[PDB]
Amino acid sequence: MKVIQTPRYLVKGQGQKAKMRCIPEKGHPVVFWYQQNKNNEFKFLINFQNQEVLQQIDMTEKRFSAECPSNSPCSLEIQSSEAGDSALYLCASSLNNANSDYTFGSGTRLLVIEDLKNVFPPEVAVFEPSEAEISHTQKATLVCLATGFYPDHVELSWWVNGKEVHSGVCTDPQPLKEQPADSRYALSSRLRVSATFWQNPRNHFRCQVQFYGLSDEWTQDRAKPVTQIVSAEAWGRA
Amino acid sequence: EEHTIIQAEFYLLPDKRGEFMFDFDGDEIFHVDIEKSETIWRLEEFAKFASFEAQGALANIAVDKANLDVMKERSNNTPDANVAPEVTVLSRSPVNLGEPNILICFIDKFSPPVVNVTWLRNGRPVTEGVSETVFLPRDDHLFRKFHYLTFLPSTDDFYDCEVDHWGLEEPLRKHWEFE
Amino acid sequence: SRPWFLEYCKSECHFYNGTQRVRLLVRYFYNLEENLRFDSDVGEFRAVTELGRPDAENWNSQPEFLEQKRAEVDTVCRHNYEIFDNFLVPRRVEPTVTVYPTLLVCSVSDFYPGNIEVRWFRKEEKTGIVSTGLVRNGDWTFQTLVMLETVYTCQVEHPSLTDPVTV
Amino acid sequence: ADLIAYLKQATKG
Amino acid sequence: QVEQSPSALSLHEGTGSALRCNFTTTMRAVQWFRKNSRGSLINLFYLASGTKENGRLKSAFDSKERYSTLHIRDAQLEDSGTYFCAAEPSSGQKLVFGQGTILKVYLHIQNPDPAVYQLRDSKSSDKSVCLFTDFDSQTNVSQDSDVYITDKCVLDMRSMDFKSNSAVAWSACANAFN
Ligand SMILES: *[C@@H]1O[C@H](CO)[C@@H](O)[C@H](O)[C@H]1NC(C)=O
Ligand SMILES: *[C@H]1O[C@H](CO)[C@@H](O)[C@H](O)[C@H]1NC(C)=O
Repeated sequence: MKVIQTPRYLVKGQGQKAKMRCIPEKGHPVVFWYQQNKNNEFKFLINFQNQEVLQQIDMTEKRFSAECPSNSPCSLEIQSSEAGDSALYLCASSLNNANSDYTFGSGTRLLVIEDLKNVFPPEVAVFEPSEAEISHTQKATLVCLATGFYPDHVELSWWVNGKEVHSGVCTDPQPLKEQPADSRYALSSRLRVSATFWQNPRNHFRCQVQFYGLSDEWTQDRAKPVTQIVSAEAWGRA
Repeated sequence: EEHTIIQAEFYLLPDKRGEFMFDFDGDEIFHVDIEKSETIWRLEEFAKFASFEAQGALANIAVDKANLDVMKERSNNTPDANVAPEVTVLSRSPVNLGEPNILICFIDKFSPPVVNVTWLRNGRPVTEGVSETVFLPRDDHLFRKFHYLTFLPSTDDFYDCEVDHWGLEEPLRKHWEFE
Repeated sequence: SRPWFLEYCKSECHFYNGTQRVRLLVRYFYNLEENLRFDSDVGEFRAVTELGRPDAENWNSQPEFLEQKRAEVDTVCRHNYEIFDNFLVPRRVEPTVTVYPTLLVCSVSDFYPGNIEVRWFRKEEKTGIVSTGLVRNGDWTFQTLVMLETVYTCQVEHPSLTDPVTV
Repeated sequence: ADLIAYLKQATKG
Repeated sequence: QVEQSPSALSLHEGTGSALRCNFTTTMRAVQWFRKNSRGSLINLFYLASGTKENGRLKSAFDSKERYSTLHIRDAQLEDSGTYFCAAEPSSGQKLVFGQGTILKVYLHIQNPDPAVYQLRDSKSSDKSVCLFTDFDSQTNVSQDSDVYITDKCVLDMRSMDFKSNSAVAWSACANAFN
């Protein structure tokens, strides 16, 4: 296999426990947990060979709880989240404790906020190719917009005729703030196809945005802004 | 300049005891107190010239523990005979009445690396001015160990070094007088 | 008697001429028996007994492990020598010499390193000499008793002495 | 007081 | 500690450069990773000595001289991302990372055709965004009030051996990109 970390994103209010899951490579007994901040500074947190801890820092001992239960995914749980716990949690596996050849996973992007209250899913819209572009270039460019979501924990993908696509696609490097003065976020993505392909009514376009939110307890009038998929559709007109 | 540095480590069952030490030309440089998790230098003056993160030793140990279980299952848990030590007692310097000296109990060529040692003055155990070393490695598979007794040479006192091991039928005692 | 189970490992760094020629020897022991070796001159793991064969199989099939192993001659063996060469290698403790009759006895004690020469002069005497041999004290000092059968000078030479010591 | 290097024990099994 | 140089790099397609990591002590080995847009650390290299070639990248490592190098040749869009070196001092069980190098591969726009189109929402003719597209790499894009303007980003229409840049603004399309 390969190192698999979940959830890819996570959000918690101060005081809440924040658990993170990790599955090592197949036949990899050694597991590491590192912490990376936004300044790209890494910090060793704990180390495992199978179920037994090889080493850990003083912080992890007090504030963290970590296990690698047999036939079970290694886990790392913060017992009481703080704003300073916000960082990327990298898990890495190894075949041999002697070895220094580590394989890192995707990681879990944890964010700690005062209260979940500001957690809003994205609103997603798809905008159809302009007649001007079609005639001038014979190419059709769709634009997707995800707006008013928080935190900026989203995964955007394009789906065409029942299949994810990467060719002709490009997505903004990072979601921007709708108001720089915290804030709610927005993100756009482009999918470009030949004018003909767009003009074919047998072709179906969908912009699919995965949102990472709550699971959990919700005490507010509106619907629970849970981890969900918000999507938008467009059709091939001729 | 022909020298040898030895990183010697092990884990022992069913005693559940481990060790991590370094050795230079036959003498211990340091070892790690696993329980207190710290580097213990053989001579205090060594600390000024080097350092060693004790954490690494505890890590290795844990892996030694794991490997031991592997080795046990691989050999069907097939036990093995014990090897009894050869005990020898001698002063550190020429002995003069009234002049502070040191008795050395030398336990050698034995395994497993687990023994109880007792200093005896006139048949009575001694808990004052007694030192010991961890289990030191030899060229071979067997172990070595030193125990030290601080004393004041008199014609009235006699000493014994009692060593208990699983290879022996009964605790072995080596005698020493000023005579 | 009582069963016991020992996982015992020695990671040996050998130096023939300081850092001139360095050799790494990793030796694995189970109970009373050495079962596996890694000799940097061979660059590979080699079982010594049946028991070490599975390990040899496994580790030798790990390219990056063998790779990191071969490097440890430098990462670990060389790295440490430069450190110890500062205090351990150049260590010198002058011997204390004493002559007394029990059979005359030359007592050479409290010295380091081990190499030493103890000679009896009556002209030198190559007869009626027996010694306990070199004795390690366990505390970075050696001692030895060289005895001359008589019915007299004792000379000592040692790396800690520019000029020999006499009686 | 430089830091002494050591071999990390290898995993069996 | 690990001094990794440089901090950032911009490479036009098919050009080359070198990264470097300097160490303050003896490392057991070195490793190079690339964090892609996703943030997933693609493993690039492991080596305890000497050199290794893997495609358009080659890495070297000298534990005695306390340095490691990563060379890139014939740069491609796929090479973009932040590169990190990582190494274990031979005195520890823990890894140490460099500050990283942000690499960015500039695409070559053969036939530049800048233009700003307007797109209607597929669900309602009420909403609309502005698409600035087909400009060349030279060009840049700035950010007023409720008016949003994403950074730029290039897409690759492989089936036509065609590539283009684009940016999006939303809040008239004539004034949006001044
Ligand atoms: C031993 O090492 C020294 C110093 O590097 C060197 O000058 C000498 O030639 C070497 N001796 C031998 C036996 O090669
Ligand atoms: C050493 O002494 C301890 C405690 O007195 C005892 O439990 C152990 O069995 C002894 N080991 C032997 C018998 O050599």
